Amino acid sequence: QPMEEEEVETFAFQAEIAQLMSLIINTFYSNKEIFLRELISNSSDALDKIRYESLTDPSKLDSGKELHINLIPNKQDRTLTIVDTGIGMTKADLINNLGTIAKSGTKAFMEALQAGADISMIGQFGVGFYSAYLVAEKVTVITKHNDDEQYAWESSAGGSFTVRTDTGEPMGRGTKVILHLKEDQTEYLEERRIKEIVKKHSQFIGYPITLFVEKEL
Ligand SMILES: COc1cc(-c2cc(C)nc(N)n2)c(Cl)cc1Cl
Repeated sequence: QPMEEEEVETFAFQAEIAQLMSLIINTFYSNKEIFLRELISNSSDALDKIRYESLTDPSKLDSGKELHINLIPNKQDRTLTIVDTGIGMTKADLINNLGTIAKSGTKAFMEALQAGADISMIGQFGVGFYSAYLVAEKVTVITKHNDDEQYAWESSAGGSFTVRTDTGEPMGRGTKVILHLKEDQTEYLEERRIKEIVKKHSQFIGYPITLFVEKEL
């Protein structure tokens, strides 16, 4: 008689990814705003991909033709969400690409930081997503790929993440990254702050970026 039942899988992060997450979430950096640039960059890449695929197969856009990025601060939940209508991910994609397999860039980036590089370089190593943990204590990724169901990935950087089917609100296609912000990082929920960060770092993104200020009445 339960309203809902669903299987949740828990996976351990590959060792080097766990190491990087611990470094990022614990260490003091003075330029934490770069997380938003990195997430918008990932969305832009995902939008390029579905767009590329649609060139040879227009039906790839039956799940939605609009290619855009939405930013949604919710002060009541203390969350900031970045949403795109890009290519999205399968369950295998989440497990493979968000924790269990480390590319060489993970170790390389930590090496670069030890050698004196700046965290703002993180995107060049292909792991910019994890910069989310500069400002977030927990990150949830909800994703929908063509021909696949909607999944939710989640981690609070304990060395493990979970994956499950998401049945809440169906997306047409794309990815939502939900940042559950640290208590002292709530400035990134303010309109002025989000606007100035986008203006400074995401000028050359070639998709509409739209702010939706969320408040439950
Ligand atoms: C390249 O690495 C990553 C990419 C993504 C991603 C994938 C897709 C399809 N879209 C968006 N916005 N982001 C994520 Cl959620 C984590 C990592 Cl680690």
